[PDB]
Formats: sequence, C-alpha cells, structure tokens
Amino acid sequence: EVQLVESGGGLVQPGGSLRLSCAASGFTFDDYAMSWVRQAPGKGLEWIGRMYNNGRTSYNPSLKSLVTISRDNSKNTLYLQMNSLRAEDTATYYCARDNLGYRPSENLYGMDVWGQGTTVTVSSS
Amino acid sequence: EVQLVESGGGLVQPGGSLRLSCAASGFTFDDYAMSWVRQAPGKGLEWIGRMYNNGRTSYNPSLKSLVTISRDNSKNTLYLQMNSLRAEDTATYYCARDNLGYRPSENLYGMDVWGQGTTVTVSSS
Amino acid sequence: ASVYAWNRKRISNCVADYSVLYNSASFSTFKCYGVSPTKLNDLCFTNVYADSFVIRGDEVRQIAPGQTGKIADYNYKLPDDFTGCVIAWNSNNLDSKVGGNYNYLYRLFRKSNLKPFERDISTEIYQAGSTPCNGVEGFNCYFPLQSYGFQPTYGVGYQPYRVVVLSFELLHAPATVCGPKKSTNLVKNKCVNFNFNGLTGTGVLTESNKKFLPFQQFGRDIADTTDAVRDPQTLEILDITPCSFGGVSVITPGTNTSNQVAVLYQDVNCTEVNVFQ
Amino acid sequence: QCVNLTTRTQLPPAYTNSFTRGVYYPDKVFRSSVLHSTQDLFLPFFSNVTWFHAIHKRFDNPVLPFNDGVYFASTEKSNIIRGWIFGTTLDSKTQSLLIVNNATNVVIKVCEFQFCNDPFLGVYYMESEFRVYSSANNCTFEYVSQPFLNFKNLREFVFKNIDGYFKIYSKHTPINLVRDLPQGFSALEPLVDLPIGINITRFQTLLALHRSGWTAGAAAYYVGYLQPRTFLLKYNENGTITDAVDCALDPLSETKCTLKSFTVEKGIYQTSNFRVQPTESIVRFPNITNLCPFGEVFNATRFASVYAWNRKRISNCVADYSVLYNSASFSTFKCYGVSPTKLNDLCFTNVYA
Amino acid sequence: DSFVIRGDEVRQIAPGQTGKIADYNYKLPDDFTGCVIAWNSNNLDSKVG
Ligand SMILES: *[C@@H]1O[C@H](CO)[C@@H](O[C@@H]2O[C@H](CO)[C@@H](O)[C@H](O)[C@H]2NC(C)=O)[C@H](O)[C@H]1NC(C)=O
Ligand SMILES: *[C@@H]1O[C@H](CO)[C@@H](O)[C@H](O)[C@H]1NC(C)=O
Ligand SMILES: *[C@@H]1O[C@H](CO)[C@@H](O)[C@H](O)[C@H]1NC(C)=O
Ligand SMILES: *[C@@H]1O[C@H](CO)[C@@H](O)[C@H](O)[C@H]1NC(C)=O
Ligand SMILES: *[C@@H]1O[C@H](CO)[C@@H](O)[C@H](O)[C@H]1NC(C)=O
Ligand SMILES: *[C@@H]1O[C@H](CO)[C@@H](O)[C@H](O)[C@H]1NC(C)=O
Ligand SMILES: *[C@@H]1O[C@H](CO)[C@@H](O)[C@H](O)[C@H]1NC(C)=O
Ligand SMILES: *[C@@H]1O[C@H](CO)[C@@H](O)[C@H](O)[C@H]1NC(C)=O
Ligand SMILES: *[C@@H]1O[C@H](CO)[C@@H](O)[C@H](O)[C@H]1NC(C)=O
Repeated sequence: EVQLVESGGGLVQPGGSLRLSCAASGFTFDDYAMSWVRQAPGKGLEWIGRMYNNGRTSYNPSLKSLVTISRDNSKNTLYLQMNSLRAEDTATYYCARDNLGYRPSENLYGMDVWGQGTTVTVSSS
Repeated sequence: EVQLVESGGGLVQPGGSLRLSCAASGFTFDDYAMSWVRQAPGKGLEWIGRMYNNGRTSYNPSLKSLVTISRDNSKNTLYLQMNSLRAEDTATYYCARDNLGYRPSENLYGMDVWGQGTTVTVSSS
Repeated sequence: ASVYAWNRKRISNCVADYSVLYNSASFSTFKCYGVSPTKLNDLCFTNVYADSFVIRGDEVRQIAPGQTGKIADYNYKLPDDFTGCVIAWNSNNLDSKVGGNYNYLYRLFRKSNLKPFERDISTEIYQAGSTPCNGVEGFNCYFPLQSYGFQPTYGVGYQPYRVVVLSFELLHAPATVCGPKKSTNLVKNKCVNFNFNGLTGTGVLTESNKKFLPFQQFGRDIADTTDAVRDPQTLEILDITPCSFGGVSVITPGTNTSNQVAVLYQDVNCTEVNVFQ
Repeated sequence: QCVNLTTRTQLPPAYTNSFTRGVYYPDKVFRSSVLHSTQDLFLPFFSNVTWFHAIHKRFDNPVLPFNDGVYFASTEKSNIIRGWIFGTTLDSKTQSLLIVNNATNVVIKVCEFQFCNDPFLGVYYMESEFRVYSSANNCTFEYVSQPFLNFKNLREFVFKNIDGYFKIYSKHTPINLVRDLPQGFSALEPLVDLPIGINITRFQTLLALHRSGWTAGAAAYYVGYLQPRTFLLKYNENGTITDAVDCALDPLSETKCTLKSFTVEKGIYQTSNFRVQPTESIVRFPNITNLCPFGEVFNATRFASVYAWNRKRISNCVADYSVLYNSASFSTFKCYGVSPTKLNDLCFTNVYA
Repeated sequence: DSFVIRGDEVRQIAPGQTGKIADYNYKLPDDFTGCVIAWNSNNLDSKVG
C-alpha cells in the first residue's frame, strides 16, 4: 500500500535549523516526482518545493533562501533541511507524490497521494 | 522429469483413519488440477476426488463422507486423510494430474501423468 | 470483475473528457476501432457502455474484433462491427499476491462459442469426454471456471492486466454523452458551418414545419444527407438548406479579339450575388 | 411462494390472421414522403398468429419458443397482462429476464430467478399477491421506468435480441372491436433498448388473477414470430409510416418491391428467379480395394525383440484405421500429432510399422 | 536522425503513430520514406544506480 509517513516536527528555536523526513513505503523515488507543501493555520496549502527522479530540485522563489530538499535512495526517503525558522514558518508540512502520469480528477493541487504531515512551531520556548 | 510418487499405504484396522501422501516432483500445484483415483482388485479405476489450484475440492458423491484432499504448497505435496476404512476400501490408490490442456487423443481417464500408486488393505490383522 | 462475469456500466448524461485518458501514459494498450482516438472529444455518443474485467498479460491480443482463443470464444466476444476503444494496463502491483491471487477466474471450457456481448455465469460441470457428467465431476468432468495464479514473480504476459472496453453508438439516436466542446449561439437564416452533436456540415438553418417523434434526432433526404435536425438545447426542428451553389459560365469572344468577359450565374437570382436577370 | 392452478379447462390454442400488423420503425431517423426498402427481422403479412385467451375457465400461460423475435399483441381491458419472462431454462441454472408492470412502476431485472411453474400476479376484490420467483441471487441489470400500459385497448410489442441488445418496440391503440385483431396498419415506435446480454430461447406471459379460488379477467393476446425479410415502407409528408409492402408475400407485392413503387402500370415485369433447392447429397467414390496388410502385422505368429525391432513399410494401399481404434483387443492406443478419428480423413506418406 | 528511447516505445517510431514520443518528441510524416532502425543498448546506456 502506497503510504507516506513524515517525521521530525516539534518545537524549534528562532534562527536554528531543523531536518524533516519523508520516509516512504510502497513505492520508490526512481520514477516519481515528490513535492513538499506547507499549511499555515490561517492560510491554504503553499507549495514549497519539488524533487525529481534525476536529482533536479525546484523551490518556491519566495522560500529558496532557507529550504533544501535531498534524497536518500538507499533508504528510499526524502529529506528537508530547513534553516532560519521564523514565526511564519510555523506550519504543518505535507510530503506528497506528483501524479504526472494520469489526472483522474481535475485536482487543483495535482497530487494523487498525500502524507499525514508533521507540525513545526517557532516561538520562545 | 515429471514424476508422481505416493506413500503411506499398508495395513489399517476397520473404523480407523489413514493419511496418504502424493509428494510431487517436477511440477507444482499452483497451476494444475490434481486427482485421486482408486482401483479395486475386481473392478476398474474409480475416481475419488479432485483438488483445484485455487483450493477448490470436489469428491465422489458416494465417497464424500470419508475422504479429505488437502495440499501443502510449501512442500508441493498432496494429502488424502481417509477415515473409517471398511472392507471395500481395500484399493491401490493412484494420484494423477488432470489434463486441462491439449489432449493428443481421446482419454478414458483424462490424465496426462500417473503415479505408481500405494496399496491399502483392510482386514483383521 | 472476472472475465467470465465481466462488469458492464452504463455511461450516460455526462460530459466525457477523453483527452485526459488518451494522453495518460498509464495505459499500455489503447486500441480504438471505428473511431479515431483524437476525434473522441469532437463527437457526441449515445449508449456508452464500459465493460471491465481482468485478464492475463498475453491475452490482451484477444480483446479485438475477429480474434480467437479461450477469452474471445468462451469469456468475452466482441462483434466484427465493433466501434469503441479497448484500454488495458498492467495491474501487477494491485492484483497479484505473494502466494497467488485466485479471485480472478476465466471460463476454460464451454460447449459453444459466445455471441458478441453475451455474458455466461453458468457453472455446470463440463463434459470433456464420452461419459456424461450428470452435474457431477468425475473422469473428464470439470468445473468450467479456472482461476489465474497471479504472483508478482511471474513474467510480463502471465501478469494481470485490467481491461476496460468502451462501446459507443455513432450518431443515430439522441445523444447523452458529449465531449467538452462549448456550445455557441444559434444563428438562423445565414450560410454557416454547423456542428450538431458531432454532426458537422455547412448550410442555412431555417425554422421547420416537420414534427419529429421523440426518438428522432435528425432527418435524411434521398441522398442520405441531413436535411432536418433537432437542436439539442431548445427542442425545435430546423431545415438545413445547402448554401447556394450556382454554375459560373464565362461568356467571352476570342482572346485574339478582346479580353472582356461576362459571367453567368446559372439559376441564381441577381440579388444574392451591368446586371441583367 | 408458488401455487399450482388446478381449475383450468383443457382447450387447444387458437390461430388467426396477422393482417398487416407488426411493422416497426427500423431506425431512429426521420424520413418524409419517401419509399424506403429495409431488410430486418419483421413479422410477415397475413401470417398465422397464435391466439391465447383469459376468460371464465381459460388461463393461458404456456411455454413458448422465442426464436428470432416475438410480436406480442394484446386485446386488453381492465389490466390483466402485466409482464414477460425471458430465458433459456427459466431456473437458477441460467440467467433470466423479468419485465413486470405492477400497481406502481415498471421493473426490468436480469437475475437468476428460481421461477415458479405458474408465475402470476393477483388482484383482490388492490394488488396483494405476487408469485413469480422464489429467489434471486446474482443480479446484473436493473431498470425502473414509467408505466408502459368488450376489449378497449390494443397493445403491440416487438421483442428482438441482437448482439446482447434487447429491443422493445411498442404501440398503444384505442380500439372498440370485440374479439379478434382489427384489420389495419399501425407502425410500432421504439420503446426501449436494454443491454441485457443473455441467451433467450423461451418466454412466458405474466397474467393477474382476480380473487373474491381464482377468477381470470377477460383478456386476449397473440404471439407471432419474426423472420428476416424486406419491407418497402412508405413515409408520408408527416414522417409517419402509413403503408408497407411485404417483398416476399405474393408476386404483386414483389413487383411493387422490385419497381420501388406502390402502383404498378399494366405490363410484364421480370421480378424474380425460380430456383430448385438441392435435396440430397450424393458422394460417389470408387471401390475400396487393395487393403493394407494390417492383418499380417497385428496377427503375426512371431514378433521381434525390442532390441531387434522389426520395421515394415506400409504403402500403396488403403488403410482402414476405424477397425483398429474401435477394436477392444488393444489395451494401449496413444496417438501423437493426429487424432484417431481423423486418421481415415487424411492421406499419409512414408507409413512405417 | 539518432536518439535513445524506451524499449516499448519503438512501436511509436512509425508514420501515423501517437504517444508521448510521436506527438511531443519526434513526429514522422504520413508520407515518410526511409528506414527506422533500432537496437537494444542496455549494456551501453544503463548504469547500476
Ligand atoms: C406446480 O406444478 C409443477 C409441475 O408438476 C411442480 O414442479 C415439480 O415439482 C416436483 C416437486 O419436487 C419436482 O419433483 C418436479 O421436478 C417439478 N417439475 C418440474 C418440471 O421441474 C411444482 O413444484 C408445483 N408447485 C408447487 C408449489 O408444488
Ligand atoms: C484513486 O484510488 C486511490 C486508492 O484506491 C486513492 O488513493 C486516490 O485518491 C484515487 N484517486 C482519485 C482521483 O480519486
Ligand atoms: C442458447 O440456448 C440454446 C438452447 O438453450 C442453445 O442451443 C444455444 O447454444 C445457446 N447459445 C449460446 C451462445 O450458448
Ligand atoms: C437545457 O437543455 C434541456 C434539454 O437538453 C432543455 O430542456 C433546457 O431548456 C435547456 N436549458 C437552457 C438554459 O438552454
Ligand atoms: C395455423 O396453424 C394451424 C396449426 O398450426 C393450422 O391448423 C391452421 O390451418 C393455420 N392457419 C392458416 C391460416 O394457415
Ligand atoms: C412493484 O414492484 C417494485 C419492485 O420490487 C416494488 O418496490 C413495489 O413495492 C411493487 N409495488 C406493488 C404495489 O406491489
Ligand atoms: C451466483 O450465486 C451463487 C449463490 O448465491 C454464488 O455462489 C455464485 O458465486 C454467484 N455467481 C456469480 C458470478 O456471482
Ligand atoms: C399531415 O399533417 C397535417 C397537419 O400538420 C395534416 O393536415 C395532414 O392531413 C397530415 N397528413 C397525413 C397523411 O396524415
Ligand atoms: C486378428 O484375429 C482376430 C480374431 O478374431 C480378428 O477378429 C481380427 O480381425 C484379426 N486382426 C486383423 C487386423 O485382421
């Protein structure tokens, strides 16, 4: 069964670095495009970035300065090394596969399987 | 070489139970139908039952009450747990593969490969 | 479903986008008969039916008109005049288990070949020999349905393929299924191109005195050209007169004499084109 | 629940004339002021149409063949005829079609019904009795639709089954004729096309009892059989089929079929051709002499050893393999690459024993 | 004209074909004259990763 599990959220100080995981099961990244999307408490889903199968990375151009998406194909997992987390970086971070091959429904977000997402908050303590 | 070997025959008391084997070599039961046939000393070959590849069992309706055909696909062997062996249950028991494929001529029994069969006798001692 | 018990679903009263299916790379087999796959969005269809089943990998060859085999003759027959599309794709990750998936069955034995689009779910014991079965298995007496052994380790061709067959009827009844082309305003009494439910043409649309029966959509003349049509939005009848055609004759003296010519428009009045009637 | 009806009166079914009934629209295309020739499964003109009664004590629910198609006519008052049963064996072994019109709606179901021997509906003097099937396990097609329906009403239906498609054509006619089919013409409009995809060779009419034992209300129906033939249909200025010509009924209408006109001028017209159908098949082949010496091979006194196996060429003779395969002397007879019953139909080269 | 495609997409290198390769990458005309030559290059164009 295709299932995406994220881990690594929690409290994090301002100006620090925090690494997130997208340990995937049921499929491999050798033939699929994978995306990271955030979700504010008061705003909608905001696309962060995308990792292609050949290693090609694209990011949100208002968020390029502080995100990094990498793979570990031996452990078939996706990594997100975020740095300098400020107050507006408090989000629930979903990891999802891109449905490039087929479009069964007219999906606004263009993804066929989602992750449960992990919640990250930035405050004093 | 496709070869069917049976074992487990011998003397057996009246009213008891006796388990027979059809340890097969050269083929597996995942795509073939397997049958059990008996042979009286004074009568012809009498069909006992059939095991299908999906686990479906059919039996001789005059013999359903006292036979049981099961598989062990890990050991690619067929089992025949017979109970309440009486005087007319003395037979030489052949285990054979059904021919659901191409038949080169008319077969009376419809078996492409036979077993050597094991002999079971029921008497006082 | 299994192929002997193939499911049929009615598709009606909806707008079908076939451009998202044909351009999808998921389908390994996409064979259309009697209609081009890129012309699907430009047509409107009546009596759309979707037949779905699961077959073996190398048996997708038999899902075509005029084929022979266990699947075509005993499980699912297509007519020779079939119009529609046969769509198939590998489902090894869905329909195969490590011990063997036995939920998909096919009819190995039957007494006679199936008719086109006929379903047989009867499970009587087949007689493959001389001795009659009398409904009981025995020598040469078998259950007619055998299951595929679907394992992931099997090679391509012994692997499960999910097959969906679409069937249409082309422009003979009022149509309920259309492609996503948007309708324009209705312009009458002018020479225009028209597209009524996939029926293309060129003519002048006029209000008609003919009264169509409710099962009738269009009307044909002697030459089987559509001379009357029902508008699918406002149920009114329109005559389609062909746009005016007149033979042109060039009256001239010799080119040694002069280059002046006159033109005659035959059977054409002068107000629909030195003017002389 | 099933009930045997044991108060029937024995009487043979009747026969009457079809006249010019049973014509339906062959397609959904409007045609006006035209003469159109079509070849389809039609009911022949002036044919022998079978007549069944419901009167009190007649209650006609027999087993009838379906053949290529069924024309069903109904001279009906007070709503006794309610539906039809289609199938092959009419039990749970095969899959059968149910069309009913009860007091509320019209239901079409394709299921494996275990049908009663006498399926019926009932009206108490309200509908409170329904005994058609005892079970329904595997259902593939369901379709609930609008109500289709001195004798006052005439119901014509045409049931056809081509390519898994059940075509039902219907026409409703106000009549005031007492006993028989009225003589006239009425083209049947198409009612419904059902994708049932089942084998149909037998069918049943469903009636309704009247209770106050049982009483049969006054009704009468007619069963005719469709044959593949050509009609010349006339479409008037309003698009209604007003007249028809059976092309194979009589030489006058065959002349009308050939000339593509309903009026024939005085003269001689070559319309058809008389041919004499073949009756028997006569196959004459010469004398079966020079038999192969299989008696010298199988019935030899001495046979060879297996290391020194004898080989004999069999050639230039006629070999009867039917006396070897049907002989009970041979315990083993295994043929490879050729069927034993196809041996006499083939000619062989380089035969060795 | 030389390129590298997938193994089962060699069917699409023909006149009148449809697919990702024919429609978006390499279209042949319906009046094409010439020869289409293809061969497996798994030992040359495949790496273990
Ligand atoms: C109504 O009559 C029919 C005809 O006799 C009955 O059908 C038979 O029922 C017996 C009872 O077991 C069977 O042995 C026969 O095989 C049946 N006949 C056929 C042709 O199948 C029917 O059972 C009667 N209805 C009721 C309720 O008893
Ligand atoms: C298709 O099915 C899968 C699982 O059955 C589901 O996760 C996915 O959301 C479905 N896609 C659509 C567009 O509904
Ligand atoms: C339909 O049924 C009849 C009789 O029940 C049988 O002879 C015929 O072969 C059947 N048709 C098919 C396609 O099985
Ligand atoms: C929409 O179409 C239906 C029938 O197709 C018609 O009855 C109705 O008037 C139409 N409505 C509009 C706004 O065109
Ligand atoms: C109709 O058929 C019956 C018997 O099948 C026969 O006796 C009768 O004469 C026929 N009627 C006509 C008009 O041929
Ligand atoms: C008519 O048949 C339908 C279908 O089973 C049922 O729902 C309905 O109650 C029936 N009506 C009467 C009056 O029997
Ligand atoms: C038909 O019904 C029987 C009993 O309900 C069931 O065992 C069988 O699997 C069914 N067949 C199909 C094709 O659904
Ligand atoms: C055709 O319809 C018109 C009315 O539209 C009527 O006057 C005329 O009598 C009809 N003709 C026939 C042959 O029914
Ligand atoms: C061999 O002898 C038996 C004895 O009756 C006879 O019936 C048979 O026809 C003989 N075989 C041949 C091939 O003639």
